Amino acid sequence: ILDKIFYGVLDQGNGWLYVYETPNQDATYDSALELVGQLNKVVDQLFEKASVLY
Amino acid sequence: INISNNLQKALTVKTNDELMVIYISNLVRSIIAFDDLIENKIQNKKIQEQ
Amino acid sequence: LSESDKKSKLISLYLLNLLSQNNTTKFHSELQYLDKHIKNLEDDSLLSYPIKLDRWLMEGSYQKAWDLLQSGSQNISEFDSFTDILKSAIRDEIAKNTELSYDFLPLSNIKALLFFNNEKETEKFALERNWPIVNSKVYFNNQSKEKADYEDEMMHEEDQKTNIIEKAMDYAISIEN
Amino acid sequence: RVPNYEVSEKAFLLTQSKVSIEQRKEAAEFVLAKIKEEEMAPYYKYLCEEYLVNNGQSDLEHDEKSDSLNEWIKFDQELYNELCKKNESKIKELNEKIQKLEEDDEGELEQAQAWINLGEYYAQIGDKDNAEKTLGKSLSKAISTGAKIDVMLTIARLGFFYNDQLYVKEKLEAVNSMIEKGGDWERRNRYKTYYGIHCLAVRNFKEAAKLLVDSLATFTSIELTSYESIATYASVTGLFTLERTDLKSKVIDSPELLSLISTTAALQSISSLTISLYASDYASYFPYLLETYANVLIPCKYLNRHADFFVREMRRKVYAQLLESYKTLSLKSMASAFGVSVAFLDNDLGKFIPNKQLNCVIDRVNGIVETNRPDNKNAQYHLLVKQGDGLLTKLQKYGAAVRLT
Amino acid sequence: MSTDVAAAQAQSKIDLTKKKNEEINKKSLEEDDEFEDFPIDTWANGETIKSNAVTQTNIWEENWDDVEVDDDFTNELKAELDRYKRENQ
Amino acid sequence: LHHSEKKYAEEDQVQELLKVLNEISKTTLTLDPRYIWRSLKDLSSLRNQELLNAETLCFTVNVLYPDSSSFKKNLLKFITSNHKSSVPGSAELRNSYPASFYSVNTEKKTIEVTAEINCFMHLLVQLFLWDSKELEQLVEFNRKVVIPNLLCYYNLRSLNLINAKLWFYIYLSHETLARSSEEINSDNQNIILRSTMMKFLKIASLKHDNETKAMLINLILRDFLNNGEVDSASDFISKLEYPHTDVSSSLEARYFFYLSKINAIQLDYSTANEYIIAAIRKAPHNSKSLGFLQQSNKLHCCIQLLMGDIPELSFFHQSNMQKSLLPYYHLTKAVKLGDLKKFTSTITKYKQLLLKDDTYQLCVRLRSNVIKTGIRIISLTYKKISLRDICLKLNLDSEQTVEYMVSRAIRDGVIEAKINHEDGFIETTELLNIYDSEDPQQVFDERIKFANQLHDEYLVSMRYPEDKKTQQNEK
Amino acid sequence: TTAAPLLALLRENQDSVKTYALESINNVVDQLWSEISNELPDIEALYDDDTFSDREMAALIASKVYYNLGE
Repeated sequence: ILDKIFYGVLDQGNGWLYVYETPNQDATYDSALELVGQLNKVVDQLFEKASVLY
Repeated sequence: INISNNLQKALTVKTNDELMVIYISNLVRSIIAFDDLIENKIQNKKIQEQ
Repeated sequence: LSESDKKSKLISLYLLNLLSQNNTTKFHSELQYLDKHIKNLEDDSLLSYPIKLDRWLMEGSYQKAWDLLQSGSQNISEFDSFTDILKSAIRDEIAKNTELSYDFLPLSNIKALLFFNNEKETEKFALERNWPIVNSKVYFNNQSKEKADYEDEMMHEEDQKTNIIEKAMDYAISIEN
Repeated sequence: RVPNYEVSEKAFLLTQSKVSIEQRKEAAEFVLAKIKEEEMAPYYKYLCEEYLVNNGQSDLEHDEKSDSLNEWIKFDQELYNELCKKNESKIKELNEKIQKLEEDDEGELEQAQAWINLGEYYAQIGDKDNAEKTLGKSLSKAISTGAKIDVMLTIARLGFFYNDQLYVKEKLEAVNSMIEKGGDWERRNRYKTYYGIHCLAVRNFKEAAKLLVDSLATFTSIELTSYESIATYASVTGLFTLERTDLKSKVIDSPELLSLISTTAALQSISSLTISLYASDYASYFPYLLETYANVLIPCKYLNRHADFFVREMRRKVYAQLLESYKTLSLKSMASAFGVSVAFLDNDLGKFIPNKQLNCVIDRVNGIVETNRPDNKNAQYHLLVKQGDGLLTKLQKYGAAVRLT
Repeated sequence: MSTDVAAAQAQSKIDLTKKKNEEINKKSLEEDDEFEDFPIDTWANGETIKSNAVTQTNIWEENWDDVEVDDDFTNELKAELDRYKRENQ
Repeated sequence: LHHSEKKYAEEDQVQELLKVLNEISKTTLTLDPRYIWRSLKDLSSLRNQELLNAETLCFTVNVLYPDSSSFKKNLLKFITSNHKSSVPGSAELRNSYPASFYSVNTEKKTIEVTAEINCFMHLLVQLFLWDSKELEQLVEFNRKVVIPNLLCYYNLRSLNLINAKLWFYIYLSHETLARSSEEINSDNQNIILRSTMMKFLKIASLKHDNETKAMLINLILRDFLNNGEVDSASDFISKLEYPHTDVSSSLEARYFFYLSKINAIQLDYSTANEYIIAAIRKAPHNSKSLGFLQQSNKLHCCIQLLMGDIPELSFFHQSNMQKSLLPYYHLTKAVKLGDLKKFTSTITKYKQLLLKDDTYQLCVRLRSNVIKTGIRIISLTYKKISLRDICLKLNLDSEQTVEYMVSRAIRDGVIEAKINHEDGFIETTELLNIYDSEDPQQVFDERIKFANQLHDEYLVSMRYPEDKKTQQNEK
Repeated sequence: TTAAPLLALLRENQDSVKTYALESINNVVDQLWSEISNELPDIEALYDDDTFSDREMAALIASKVYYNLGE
């Protein structure tokens, strides 16, 4: 499960193995993290411009 | 809706930079404005002479 | 003659009066006014009764409140005129709580919780508080439904709810204005 | 230069009293020996400045403490008289020789080099103030870029000698500016290890982890602590920062660690922990935890600050990987895995859980532990929206400030 | 001094002559800077500003400590005790 | 010598005055007189504080004095007399003007325009009392003379805005005198003060003088926080129409501060929290604002504890305010741990320091919130947990007691759990997967609109000083 | 100080103190304007009745208050 080579989770509350083979991670949502990431960096730099006004 | 949120916010970044830029343009134009007043003193008298 | 023996006595009773409305808004606002006068000059020593009572319901121990109130019927004068209202107030407070806590309670357990000893009184309160005890089991969930519906029922209502279509319309007009 | 990091390292052991009695005592004998030879008498007195009436103090130079387990720190006035004799002598002689080299004229080369020779003596006897001055004159006069890198580093090493982490901090910004201007690789290796050890001393182990892997592959030994020690620093940073997969691939694709096997107690305790962690053995994970504490953190100057921080974080990671592999565990099964009793486990889980970096809950009545940590779309949502509040907030304030002015 | 992140509020504002008096007024409105009353009030100098590593001096990054309890004592008592119980089973 | 120092100072004052007087003679403006006035106010105060006492006397003598000379003189005799600088030609002059209050013109009495002059002599004296820093009688004399004078005539837009800055000093001297001493007769004088404040606002209401309006509102709010008339003040705040687009940022910070204090006492901590963070952002980082910031940041830590939100450890460390915020720090560690035992110690140890900040009234309410936080710890650590277990950890009294603590707490939804009576446990119900639900949608909608509003602020500000520069002769 | 006495007096149903109270409320009107605005419909109640000759006074409170409210 640590390799992630078939995914799944192991339940010792009854003794089953659930085998989940469903897709992971939304690609679209994930690339939105790097885009926000870059906007959060830029605004510190815009604030360097605004030191001119002060 | 979440992509739309990031985008509205991206457009806000861009605009707050355009807000600071024009504000610098005004800070610059201030110097020119000061200098102009002392200068216009000299010009008034000459044009009346002619 | 502006801070008197009499002042201390009358402020105590006033605070019970604000409390028997079951408003914490006025109580603390009035409490603030007192910091500046008597509350540390002649101290709390009779002004302690509404302030300890207020405490025990803010944390949520109703046993403490109940006990304080029971010994406050030892104090026979005019503090007791508010005791009987305020015991009723602990019940009413508890009855909003129990909707969230439980969805099944036995008939003995509803009685225990509201500090009663008479089964006929428990069932009597239930009529008035609008609970349907049918077969000796309360149905808190029935009651929730009616309560939610009424707040929808009065108009406000397109924008109260909000529509999928309507969000996009709002955003659209802002950009093209 | 070279003996200096040995002394500093040994001395550290006397600073604490949480180390073994027999290990501190052998180390104390060593230090006295180099007090005589290398003139380390000023740093002996310095340890007493850092206590004030704290354990490890028994000094006859000033105040003494009888609650200390240290008793080998006890000064003499034989130590003090021997000092003034040696100090006075050495300095008069060596400066005189250096002075004639300045007199003989060649500005760029001869004078600049003469100015370096003072800074080695002052480093040796452990005075930061006099070293800095004399080596400052060297940098001022044009010399090769490598030399400039050497000398800035030399100054930054005196900050680890006294353990003033800030002293290291300031000076190495100057290395990072001159590293590309010099553009030399010989000393590039050294830089990565110095700035590595800086990161090690503070709480930034992510930066350390990337710098210290490089240190293993290629090593320069000048002004840097012994290579067995450098392996021990790498394994610490890897376990703390990286997770199963990255960590695993890293210690199989490092030949250097593997060819060296165990060779000192600290290295052994760290390496043991490693194997157990990615291999999924939890029986033996736990003895190794106890072992690392004793022989790795306490002896090191730069990890003794982190002694407690280290155990805390490491219990979180082990648990994380376990929780990943299971939907549910029973508390008793989870306890037997560790080799700790039933009650023992409940405490440990309950210090991590309200802080919410373990992301599981415990049905006590069912005795199961449930894991409700998201890895779906819900997880991504939590990350993103928190950052997006932060963008709003940053724009709000900087916005308001510019409109008003 | 500073408040919040030091650079985020330090760059934001400066004194202009127009604003200068007006700040002086807000301080006086409060009555005192409130940092020259606190030493008087302790009756020497503090004792619990040294209670924690980050509290002592702000030069280290956060370590999120507030209890300061070494964990090595409790873990050794745990290890040894599970083992004896099992051994004598 | 001494005279020479008053004359060099005086000529600075006269240019700034001369410059305002022309702008207002053309047609009244607000902001352009305002910018000039704000610079001058600072300089005058620094020159009067460091140098002389009769440097104020000089100006008053020089220009027509309606009574100001006599009023200045009374002050100067008590703190060490002055009779110098009374010489003629420093009193037969009426300074230099092109003809607006020139020496020949004012004697000739074709004009007499004491208006603005009256306004500047009042600023000089009002600052001087505050520079002296003496209370008693001196305060009282200052209030009497200046207030009825300004109210006999109807003020112009220019004069009204000046008089807002006079009013401040009046409140501040009077308030410190009252907090220094307990005199029974002062209570009765406070009623007169209250009356004057509200009338000043009503006069200004008619003339639409935006700065005057805002400045007065802050004082009245302060006056309520000092007297305990929180009770009145709930009324006051729902009927304000405070300016934001045409006022100084010092006023806007003060305003935001007051609201959080009043809101917090009425057990609304949600709105309290938003209002204080805004006051902090308006208020700078300098040591000029230092006592303001200390109080604001005390209230913010306490607010987040009243929520059960709790401030981070980051905050106290990155501030260099560690010793001052020490009672709050200990509080924050205490509430978190859920220790009733610790908490009893924290508010007792630090009692006095807290009450001076008047957050003590708020703090007592946490002895309860300490319990609610504590049982929240328990339900996170353990999903399903016996009634008995909880009673053991926090020293609670019965299964029945803890049942009841949790019953109140989950109406407020802190714990976010529900009690099963029939099995005997307390079960939290959170398991997430709320991405599926319509809840995130609601959140994303709010975020966009905070952004659309920021576009509006940007648009109105950006283009407005450009438009001025074009009109202006500069190219 | 407070307008809270004046509210008490209108709420009292002895006529003399109601007459009195119209006079006293208009004395302090532009000071205690917020407080008495909340319980201004009381003041109006007395104006509608035909037992009073102090109708003008009662009207008069409201006009001064209502300005200050903002309408």
